[PDB]
Order: sequence, then C-alpha cells, then structure tokens
Amino acid sequence: YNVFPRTLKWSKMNLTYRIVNYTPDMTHSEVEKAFKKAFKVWSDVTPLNFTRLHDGIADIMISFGIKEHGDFYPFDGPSGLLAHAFPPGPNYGGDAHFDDDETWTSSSKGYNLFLVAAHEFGHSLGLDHSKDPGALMFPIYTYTGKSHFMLPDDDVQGIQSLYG
Ligand SMILES: Cc1cc(-c2ncn(C[C@H]3CC[C@H](C(=O)O)CC3)n2)cc(C(=O)NCc2ccc(F)cc2)n1
Ligand SMILES: [Ca+2]
Ligand SMILES: [Ca+2]
Ligand SMILES: [Ca+2]
Ligand SMILES: [Zn+2]
Ligand SMILES: [Zn+2]
Repeated sequence: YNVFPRTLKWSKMNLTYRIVNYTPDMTHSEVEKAFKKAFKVWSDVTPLNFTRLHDGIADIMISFGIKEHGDFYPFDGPSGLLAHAFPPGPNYGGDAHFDDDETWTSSSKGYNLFLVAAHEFGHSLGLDHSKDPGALMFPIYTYTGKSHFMLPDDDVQGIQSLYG
C-alpha cells in the first residue's frame, strides 16, 4: 500500500518546465532568459535542476492569461495580482500563471518578469509567503535599489527546509 506525503514538495530533483505561450511585452528570447534566470535562483540553493521542454506535459507549465484563464484565481487587470503558481503535485501542481495585463519588463520599469517568476517558482517548489518585507517570498512586489539580485536568508532557509 501507499500513502500521501504530508508536506508538499517534489520528490524528484530533475524537473521540467514549458512556456506554453508568450507575453507581447518582451521577445521570446527575453522571456526565455527571464524564466531561466528565475530557475537558476533555486537551482543555486538546492539540488534541483530545471529543463525546458518545447512540447508535451512538463512538471511546471508556464502560461500568460488575463481575467478568467481556466482556474479559480482570475486576474484583475494591471497591478494587484501579478501572477500565481500551484504548489508541487501532479496535474496543475507546479504550474505558473502570469497576468498579461501587466507591463512585463527586464528592467526596473513595470513589473520585472524574472523577479516575479523567481517568486512564483518558489511557490511551484512548495514555499508559502514570507512575513519578512525584504524576502523574495513576501507577497507584495517591492523593487529595491540594489544592483544585483541576491536571495535573502529567509527564502534560503525556507527552501532548505524542503530540499535540504
Ligand atoms: C529578494 C527580492 C529582491 C528584489 C529586488 N528588487 C530589485 N532587485 C535587484 C535586481 C536587479 C537585477 C534585476 C534583473 O535581473 O533584471 C532584477 C532585480 N532585487 C525584490 C524582491 C521583491 O519584490 N520581493 C517580493 C515579491 C517579488 C515578486 C513578486 F511577484 C511578488 C513579491 N525581493
Ligand atoms: Ca503541472
Ligand atoms: Ca494584475
Ligand atoms: Ca501586457
Ligand atoms: Zn491561474
Ligand atoms: Zn506569491
């Protein structure tokens, strides 16, 4: 017989993702680069690896949508809800949805896709929101004045509690 694990996390270290569609705001290449950077955030702090697929069913299915887009978490136009992701599991588990009513960028203007993706992929891996206002996993997007992205201890401790 078998039983479910209590804590939601991936039991395999080699995970796949697929970009199902693309925002108009950035080139295919720029969108791909943002998501790869966002996954490297987590692979640098865990034994996890991420591989992009060009078709078929991946562990993490990434898509852009607006308002109602096929789940219980409709988007709300510009600002407010930027994105959401499902915790580890089969079916929709891991999937990440991005609101295409946002202005997506690779800069400090609008909403930085890499930064939002890095946060949402945290959710894809099993993290909940942080109560720490400086954490990656704090719920409210807060672009800081730092030159480079650095993962805070809060988020590192959270992800380590799941993946070691
Ligand atoms: C650890 C952390 C860092 C930053 C932040 N803001 C500017 N930076 C500098 C980076 C420079 C290189 C940029 C580059 O590589 O282009 C990406 C940003 N880092 C912002 C947040 C943050 O806003 N956290 C909460 C949050 C994030 C996303 C989200 F959707 C909802 C909440 N968290
Ligand atoms: Ca999935
Ligand atoms: Ca929104
Ligand atoms: Ca848009
Ligand atoms: Zn959704
Ligand atoms: Zn979140």
